[PDB]
Amino acid sequence: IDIQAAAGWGIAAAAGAIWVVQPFGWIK
Amino acid sequence: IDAVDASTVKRVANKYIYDKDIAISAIGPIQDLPDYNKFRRRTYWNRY
Amino acid sequence: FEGFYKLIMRRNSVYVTFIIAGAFFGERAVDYGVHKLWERNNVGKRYEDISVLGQRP
Ligand SMILES: CCCCCCCCCCCCCCCCCC(=O)OC[C@H](COP(=O)(O)O)OC(=O)CCCCCCCCCCCCCCCCC
Repeated sequence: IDIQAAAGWGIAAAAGAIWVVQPFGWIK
Repeated sequence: IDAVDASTVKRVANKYIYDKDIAISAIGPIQDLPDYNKFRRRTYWNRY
Repeated sequence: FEGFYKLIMRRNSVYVTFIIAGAFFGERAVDYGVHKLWERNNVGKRYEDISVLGQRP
C-alpha cells in the first residue's frame, strides 16, 4: 500500500506531465 | 481462525467495507453526528 | 477489461490517470470532429482553394 501507491502516483504524475506539456516530437 | 492472516483481512475488508453503503441508527442529542454523505465518503481513502 | 475496471474503482491514482487520459483523448477527438465539420461547411473558401494561389503577376 506504500510502494504500489508510490508507483501509481508517479505514473499519474508522469501522465499529467505528458498531458499538460505535449512534446509529441521530443521522443527522439 | 489461523487461516485468517493480514492479506485475508484486507481481502475481506475490501469485499465488505471499502466504498460500501452503510446503515446508521442514532438516538439522542445527535445534531453533531455527521450526515450520511460524510459517513459514506469515509469508507475509502483517496490518498491510495 | 476487468483488470483496469477493478484498478480504476479501487485505487485513486489509477482513477486520476484515467481522468487525465480521458481528458487528453476526448479533447483531441472533439478538436478533430469540430475541424472536420468546419471543413465540410466551408468548401472552396480555404486559403489553399485559391485558384491563382501562387501567381501574383
Ligand atoms: C487560474 C489557475 C490557477 C491554478 C494553476 C496555476 C498555475 C499552475 C502551474 C503552471 C505552470 C507550470 C506548467 C508549465 C507548462 C509548460 C507549458 C508548455 O508546455 O508550453 C508549450 C507552449 C506551446 O504553445 P503552442 O505553440 O500554442 O502549442 O510553448 C511555450 O509556451 C514555451 C514556453 C514555456 C515556458 C513556461 C515556463 C514556466 C515557468 C517555469 C519557471 C520559470 C522560472 C525559473 C527560474 C529558475 C531560476 C533558478
